[PDB]
Parts: sequence; structure tokens; C-alpha cells
Amino acid sequence: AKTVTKQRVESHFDLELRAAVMHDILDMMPEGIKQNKARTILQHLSEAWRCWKANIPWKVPGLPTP
RNA sequence: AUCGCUUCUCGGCCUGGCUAAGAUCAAGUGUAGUAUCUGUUCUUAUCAGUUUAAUAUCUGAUGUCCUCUCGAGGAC
Repeated sequence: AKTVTKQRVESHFDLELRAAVMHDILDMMPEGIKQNKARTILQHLSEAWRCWKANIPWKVPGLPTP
């Protein structure tokens, strides 16, 4: 396996961040619910970070609290 | 066999990572003439003048005498 050098820091961190969020999706969702929609949650996370970078108020009007 | 619930098959119907938003930029004439957008356009009465292939344009009065109170009646 390749080491994490300097030019491979930032993207790898994002990759690891994505993986962590994916794990925190898969044990938060209760019994049932076939549509996991984890890609939509990752898109929401990317949009929330992009709204944090531009100091834009980020609020999805309907979104589950956990 | 009717009704409600659960499950599955089939038919039209929402559905692409990260970084410094990853970064940066972006030049023609002049004179005539034509065409297309957009706006303004066209109902008052016959006749005469001008005009015209003809229309259009174009300048002039748009039922008279008497009486009563744009209206009515009388030999008309």
C-alpha cells in the first residue's frame, strides 16, 4: 500500500471523512427503510461544508434531527 | 365472494469525490442602401377641385321657409 505523503494529505482526509460518515449512516438508520439514500446525505454534507466556507446560512427545511 | 393488512411479479410516472468558487480570460471601422423587430396607425354625410391604371391622398356646406319650447307642428 502507498503511504500518505504530503501531496496526498487533503483528499485522503476527505476520503476518510466520507467513510466515517458512511459508517455513521449505516448504524443510525432503524429497522426497515430500504432506501438508505446515503449519497444524498453525502451531498448534503458537501453542501453544508460549502455553505460554511462561504458564510452562507445552511438550513434544509425538512431534515431528520440525528 | 365483499372488505382491511402484509409480501412478491409486471406496466407509464423524482432520483456522479476533494483542493486556492481549482485557476484564468472575453477589443475592430467608416459611407450609402435594403430587409425585419417595436411604437403610432383606419367607420359621419352625398357632391365638387386636385390626384391616380384604378384606389388612396387631397381642399370646402353635411335638407330648406314660418312658429312654439339640440326637440316638435304647418301650405311645404
